[PDB]
Amino acid sequence: YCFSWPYRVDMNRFFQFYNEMPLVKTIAHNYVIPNGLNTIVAYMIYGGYNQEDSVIVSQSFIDRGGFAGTFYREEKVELSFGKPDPLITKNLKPGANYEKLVDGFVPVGTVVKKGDIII
Amino acid sequence: MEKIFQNVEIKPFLIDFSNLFIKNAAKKLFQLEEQLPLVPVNVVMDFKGISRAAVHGLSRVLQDEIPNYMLDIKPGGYKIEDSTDLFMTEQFIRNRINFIPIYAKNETLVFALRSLNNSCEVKTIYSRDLIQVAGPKLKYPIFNPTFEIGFLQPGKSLIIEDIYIKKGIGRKHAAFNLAVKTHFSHLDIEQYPTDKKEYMALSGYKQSSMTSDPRHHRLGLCFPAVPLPHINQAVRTYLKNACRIIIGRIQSIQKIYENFEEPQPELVLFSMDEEKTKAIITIKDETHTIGNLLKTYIYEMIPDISFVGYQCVPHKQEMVLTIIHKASQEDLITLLEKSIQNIIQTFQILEKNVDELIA
Amino acid sequence: MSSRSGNKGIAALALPTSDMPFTEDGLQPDLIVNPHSHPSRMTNGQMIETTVGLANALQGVVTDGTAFLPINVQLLSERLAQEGLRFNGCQKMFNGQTGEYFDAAIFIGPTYHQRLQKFVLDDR
Amino acid sequence: KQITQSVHDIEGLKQDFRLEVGDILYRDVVTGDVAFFNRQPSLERSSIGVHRIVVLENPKISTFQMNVSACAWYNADFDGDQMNLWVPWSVMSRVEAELLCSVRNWFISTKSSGPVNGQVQDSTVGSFLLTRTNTPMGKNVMNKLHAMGLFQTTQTDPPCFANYSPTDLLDGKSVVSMLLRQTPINYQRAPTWYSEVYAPYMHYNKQDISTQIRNGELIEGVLDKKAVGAGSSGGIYHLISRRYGPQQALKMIFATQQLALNYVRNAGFTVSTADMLLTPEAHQEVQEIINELLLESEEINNR
Amino acid sequence: MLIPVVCFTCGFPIGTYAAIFDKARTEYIKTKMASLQIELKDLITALGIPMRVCCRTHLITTLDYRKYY
Ligand SMILES: [Mg+2]
Ligand SMILES: [Zn+2]
Repeated sequence: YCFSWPYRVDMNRFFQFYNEMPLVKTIAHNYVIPNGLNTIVAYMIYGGYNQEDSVIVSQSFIDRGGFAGTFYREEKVELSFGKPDPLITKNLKPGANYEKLVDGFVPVGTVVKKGDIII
Repeated sequence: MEKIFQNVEIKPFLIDFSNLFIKNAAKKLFQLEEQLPLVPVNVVMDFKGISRAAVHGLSRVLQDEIPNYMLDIKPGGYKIEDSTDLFMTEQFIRNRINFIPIYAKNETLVFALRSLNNSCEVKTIYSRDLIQVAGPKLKYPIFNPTFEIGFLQPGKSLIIEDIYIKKGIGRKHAAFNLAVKTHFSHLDIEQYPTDKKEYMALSGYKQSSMTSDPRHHRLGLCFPAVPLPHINQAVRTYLKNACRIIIGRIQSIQKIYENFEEPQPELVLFSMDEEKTKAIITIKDETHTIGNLLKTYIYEMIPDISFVGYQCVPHKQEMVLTIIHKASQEDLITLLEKSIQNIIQTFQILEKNVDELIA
Repeated sequence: MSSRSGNKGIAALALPTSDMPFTEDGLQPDLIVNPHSHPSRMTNGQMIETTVGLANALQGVVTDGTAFLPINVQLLSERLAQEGLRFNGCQKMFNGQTGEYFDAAIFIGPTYHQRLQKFVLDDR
Repeated sequence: KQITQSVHDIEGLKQDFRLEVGDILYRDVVTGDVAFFNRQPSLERSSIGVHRIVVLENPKISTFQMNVSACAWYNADFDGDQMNLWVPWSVMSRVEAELLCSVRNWFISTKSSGPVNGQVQDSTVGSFLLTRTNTPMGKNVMNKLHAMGLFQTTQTDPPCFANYSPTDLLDGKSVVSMLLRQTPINYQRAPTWYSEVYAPYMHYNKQDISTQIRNGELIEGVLDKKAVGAGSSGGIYHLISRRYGPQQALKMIFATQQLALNYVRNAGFTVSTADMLLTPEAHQEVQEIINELLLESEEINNR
Repeated sequence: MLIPVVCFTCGFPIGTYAAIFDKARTEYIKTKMASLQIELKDLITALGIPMRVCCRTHLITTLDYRKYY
């Protein structure tokens, strides 16, 4: 979506690792980068799982990186940064983890979940 | 006596250096003047006097139900430093490394990736840059050195320190997929010339698949990375391992059968009304391989069966096999045991023929 | 997922490699698209694209399929025949779950597909 | 806990294992629970229906999954449609959901008094392929193994094949009758397959152009949109509903759908680019027809 | 961003020959001369990649990020 994706901080932007030129290309692809893949598709009835505009996908094709990519979300808050002390107690968020915090922020590379506290 | 597994053709996929461009490119990139240490090998096997269920079960096992190894990165193994390249994320590189086909005897090998681009342009990381620091030193490489793991922008680094060998089956993750399909045909069914306009819409076989019972099959499977000097040994080991995996799963089902006098969650027996006994066997995480084999051999052993059938619903992740027969519970269990013994004998004969043929 | 002809589709089945149908040459699909998705919406460009890309892959070329360029589907099918395939792009195909061949030859080939950025985890 | 009149999270129960009689436990949704299934805009009476919950224990699946034949209630397709689902938690709302708002009550349309559900797409064309008299391979027969294999996924009690040898051949009409015998109905109508526009061309098989069912025995004709299609008044599923109840019709739609789908699992069905291609002789015939229309337009201009 | 390690469809390891193929294709195009309309049928055969529709599709069509960025 943007060749400067890692420098940028983006919201709801999906970067797909693998892209292919279409085997049957058009004049448009001389000016816009082709996104998508030349999937092998069988036009067939297979168990009734692709009815009414459904598709059966190869699980291996998914595992191999087909249409895989990274989705990014931005968290921006404005003001002090720091893990709350136990003295606050009463005002602390109910059931929030409040752990995994270093210097007021979650460290880079940490897997956060619904209950975790970030920033 | 007859050999179920007949002649086999084992032909590796080799680079043609008679092509000037290929030879020049390999020399300029990897200094490669000869074949790679590991090559894909296409194995075309002929089977005679064997059901399609057994041959296709062998194919399915060798595809994605056989235990296999792949290189994975341990948690925390992707070192995030200030100089790490911003495009070679852990997800992209982990996917690249996972699908490098390896031929590993030893599971206790750990590799490291320590690449730093100090030059002024983009540097491509190759599989040769995976240096091994663990276990016994590799007399023969387990993967080829020509894979492009990634590329680094100038001044960027990429450190991956814990690249170990993981075990699994390909139907859980495709990185464990072993064999790709290159051919499947039945040699005892005639075929039309399908270039004709009248036959191009048909499969080609002169018998409907709803009535045909082929016994002579050609199965062609390609294995992606076997050592070049040890092709036949690797192919033999693959085939024997597939046969023994099938035998082991069938023997688990045999244990459930033999324990029928004690109630089991996975086996239910009824006597319905008319001397008919209904046997329902439910095995979690069992696939179409065993279900199809069981149905085929129960049917071959009880031709006058009231009903035999299995369902592997994609959800519920289980195989449910229903047998209805005009016999008592003990007699039905005896017939089912004898059919399972027939399956086991078939695959033991297959293993013996594998040893006899490829050698 | 969508093709370049605008035929949207929701992915609802992930089959393993051994569960997918395969041709006599071992070619198996990445996507299985219902033929009933064609006739009403008349997305014949997708059919023609698959026909052309079958021969493109075997010739090792990428061809211009821009709109309003001259088109002869008969000659594209003859090109398929010249590449060693059938006049139609249909091949003998086997059911992956049972190993039984379909009585009908199945039209299978490369069609460029795109992932629309509507994600089920975002929607649910 | 009604003695404290207080709600306690399940993690914080120190010794509260005394789940005493009279207190309310909030448990997870299990398979067999009823849930309200709603697609918007809610225009029909069947836009909200109650379905039995089947919990998909695969953690990678996050979609609401439904039979394709249940889409007719909601005017839904699978091109990105979203539907709301809520599970009744109160006893009164659950009793109501099961007895009143179950989708078996919306099988017959309030608007038109006809059936809403039936076979669609693959099951419509798969019922025709199953029940047609002849295939390109010859007679439309299957052996005992494949006849048994058609009933694997019907989730009904399978029929008896003990009177059939392994080499005995069964027609598609014979295996259909094995299923329709459970809800025997009488049907006699021409199929959608037979039409007068197609008749001057094509060889219509006499056994195919008159669908007749007597006490659930399909003896001739094909099953297609006229008989098994969704919204087909007077079709077999409308008849099953009239004699045995709309729940039986829903079970018969699913069972005949499995037979049709399991048949195409061997028959195979595809569409090709060559399916839409006229022969060079027929292309000239079409060109000559259009030249007639252009000349007729040209003469009007000369007038 | 690169030619995949294996074929997306069947899992044959086309990434073994991805780099050699890219370099050799650049050279063979430079001798011949659209550029995309030059036949790579024989070039791919020499690498050992079989006549598979899927493997040759993903080999000749995958976009290289280093070529665009
Ligand atoms: Mg829709
Ligand atoms: Zn491939």
